[PDB]
Amino acid sequence: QAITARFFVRESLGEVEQKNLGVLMFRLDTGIEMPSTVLVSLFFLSMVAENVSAATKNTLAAIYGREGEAIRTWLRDGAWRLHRVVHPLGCTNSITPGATCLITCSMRGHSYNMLKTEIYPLLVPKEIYLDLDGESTDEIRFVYFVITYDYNSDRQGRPSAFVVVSRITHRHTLINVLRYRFRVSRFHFLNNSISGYGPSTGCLGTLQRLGWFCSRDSRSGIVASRAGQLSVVKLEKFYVDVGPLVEFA
Amino acid sequence: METTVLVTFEQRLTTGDVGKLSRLIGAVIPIPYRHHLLGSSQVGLDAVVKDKTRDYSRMRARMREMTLTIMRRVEGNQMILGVPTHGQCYTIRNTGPVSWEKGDVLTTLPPVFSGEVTGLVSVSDWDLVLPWIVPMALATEINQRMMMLALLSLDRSHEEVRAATAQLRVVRYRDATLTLPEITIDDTVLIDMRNVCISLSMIANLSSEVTLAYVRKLALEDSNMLLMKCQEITNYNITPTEELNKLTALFVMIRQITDVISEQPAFLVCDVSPDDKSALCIYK
Amino acid sequence: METTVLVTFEQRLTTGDVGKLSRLIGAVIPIPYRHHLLGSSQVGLDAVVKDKTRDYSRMRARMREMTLTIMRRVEGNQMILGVPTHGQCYTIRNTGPVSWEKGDVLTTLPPVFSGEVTGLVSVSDWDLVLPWIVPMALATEINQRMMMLALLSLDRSHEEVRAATAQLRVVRYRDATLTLPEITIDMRNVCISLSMIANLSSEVTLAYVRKLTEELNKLTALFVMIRQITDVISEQPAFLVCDVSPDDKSALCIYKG
Amino acid sequence: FALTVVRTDTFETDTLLYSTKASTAVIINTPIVTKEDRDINTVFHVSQN
Amino acid sequence: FALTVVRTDTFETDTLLYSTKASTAVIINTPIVTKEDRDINTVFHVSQN
Repeated sequence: QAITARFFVRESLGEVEQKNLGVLMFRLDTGIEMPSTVLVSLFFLSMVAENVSAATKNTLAAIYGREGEAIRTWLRDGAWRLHRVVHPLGCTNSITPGATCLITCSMRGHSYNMLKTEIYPLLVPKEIYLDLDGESTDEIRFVYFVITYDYNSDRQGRPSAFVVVSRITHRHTLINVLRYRFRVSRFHFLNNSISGYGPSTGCLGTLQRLGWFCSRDSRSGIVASRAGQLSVVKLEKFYVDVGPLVEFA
Repeated sequence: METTVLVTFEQRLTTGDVGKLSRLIGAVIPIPYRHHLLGSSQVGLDAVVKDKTRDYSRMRARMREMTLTIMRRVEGNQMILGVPTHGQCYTIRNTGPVSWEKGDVLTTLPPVFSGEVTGLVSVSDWDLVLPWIVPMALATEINQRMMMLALLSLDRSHEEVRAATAQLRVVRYRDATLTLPEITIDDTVLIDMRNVCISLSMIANLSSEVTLAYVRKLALEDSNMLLMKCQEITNYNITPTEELNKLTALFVMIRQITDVISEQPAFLVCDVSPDDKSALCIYK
Repeated sequence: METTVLVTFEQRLTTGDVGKLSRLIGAVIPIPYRHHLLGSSQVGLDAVVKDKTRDYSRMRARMREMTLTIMRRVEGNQMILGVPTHGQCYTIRNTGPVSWEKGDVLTTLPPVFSGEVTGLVSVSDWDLVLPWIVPMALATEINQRMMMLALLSLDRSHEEVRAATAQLRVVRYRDATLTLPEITIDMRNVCISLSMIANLSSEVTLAYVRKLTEELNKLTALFVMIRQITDVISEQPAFLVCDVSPDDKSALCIYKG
Repeated sequence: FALTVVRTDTFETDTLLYSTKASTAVIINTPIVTKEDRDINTVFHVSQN
Repeated sequence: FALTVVRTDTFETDTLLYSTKASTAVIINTPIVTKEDRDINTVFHVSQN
């Protein structure tokens, strides 16, 4: 009943994931015309989000930011982030130790190893995950992906992103509980919003559903590979439901 | 979590009550927990329709935190609340007092607030008052006027606010006349009205001068029946990419300020029965 | 397996038209309502592009309110249209000019003959103009460029914003580009709404900043325009492809709303 | 003025229970099983009233 | 001024419907039963083309 799709991933992007399956993968028609169509790891967008502190950011940039600082983070870090350019599609199946990495990413359902022996958890890294949690949770906590900027200098200043996990299903109550702790971002957001008289900025935040998970077997943890350790959070029976890109400000 | 709820009434259902459960078994219930087995005191939001402070803001917020079901199967005392799997077609009987405008998103209405009706029967001082399913535009209007009739009170005299609610709290629509709940001056209205003010102060700059003077120099050109009321209520730039970022940010602000007064979409209707009592519905 | 709605043709069928339909087995169909009857007058975006007064915002709103369906088979004068259901994996067809990549979020828009006209099996004042089946952010950006054409198009009298509209004029995506129609009364009322929002945003909240029936009149004429402009933004993406058939004829997708 | 302070206190207590032979009579049903389906597992609620 | 004022009235009309003997021939499908996954109200969609 689950729908999966074999995808072209570069063999210099198949790592991590290939060591320990479970990641989000975003697609994007980027600026260079020769490699325009690219699929993306959640750890790979973690080095674009500011919320990952620069040590952990450059840690996974030392894992595979070689490709990141080849062309790709010059299209994401360097060329400024839009939430439009990235689109979440779910959690990887088919590890694929082949010649060219052909990773069969899931669309909807609980990401599984075939034969139903192993369930693929979603590895959400630590700094993009925790800080927007709500209450103590029971069995069907929902995952939302939210990109949240803050206006500093270059009509946007800095890109940043979050993975908010909350039981609160509804759109407007969820954006109000975002507006609770994002008062600072909307201060300096209002500041450069009134700076732009004729030029423009582009607004604060963008919310979308990602699914739900077992959430009482939820725990944090760590992976380790080339360029060392990586403290993450492990979401066990991660049902996938990519929702709509709903912006707020 | 869970898709097929068994509900027991611990109270007393009679021959007339097991007759009257059949029509409600068309209808819709929000569940607080999404268990297979739930108590009838929890089943429905009738537990907090007797909130004695009685604000449609918190009726709204709790049905935002709820999740709907579809009632089923009058067998014994047990209730098969099928939690509707998203994007499947289901029959839904009406208690919202409209013919639902066939072809539209039908949506959740928290407490009607034109009188306190008993929904199913009053056994053990408990009735089953369901959210009434009124369309998306009517729900957006019904939250619009909620915010408007307290928006007037920040800068106008409260007696004039009362005299203007005396018009604008009775919604005029075909078979849809409702009286807004003696509109709640509240922090819940405040925390989103301040963000409405923020969005309008931001569109005060995201407004291009072209977007200012479009009506103001189209009224110089010709006439339109919007445009007369819009008359009532070198010079320009060549940066269309920055104007596209202006329009992107402006669209975020107007969709935010619309979802202020625009609640959750719900049932998209396949087939309304020809007596307009039952609706095959998809897209919860 | 699913819901299935039949079309009867008033026309005496052309074998070339039957051959084009049998090419377009995998297509997608615009339909008003899932009554099991369908006439040829009902079927198609012919029912949208018949009032040449009308423009792209109401084109999009009609394609929102009208049922998105998948072509299944043709049986003589009858046409089998299987109405898709949210969550199942369906073979659909790319009738729009935009190519499709795997995994992409897929979205209905009405087609535009401004430079990229593509007719169909049309006979006796009825065409079967199928909607452009176009990516999500690209669809939003099509509508954004349309509303800025209808905003900036009044200042054609000046060389500067004349050059700004001609500079806009054009939407370029991956490997497939298209021009865009000029609006110099749907988009006119749309930008009447936008201009009321723009004017009154510097006019209605200034005494709300200092704290945070005239006001109800002004905010009413603000908020109903706000509702009518918000309703034509949220693109309601129809499909989500698992794999694209090469040469971009078809794609196996999952259906959304 | 003067004050009364009231306070309830909670006491964990083993409470006995005495009845008669076949005091209340139970009639139970042969149980029904619903199959809730998830993609990763199937949950069966047995339900006997 | 004169005026012509127009009145859309609506008629619940009962109609005659005559045919010949073998006017339209029908071919009836076998009454195919459609069974879905077991949910509590186990509906069958019984259908014939």
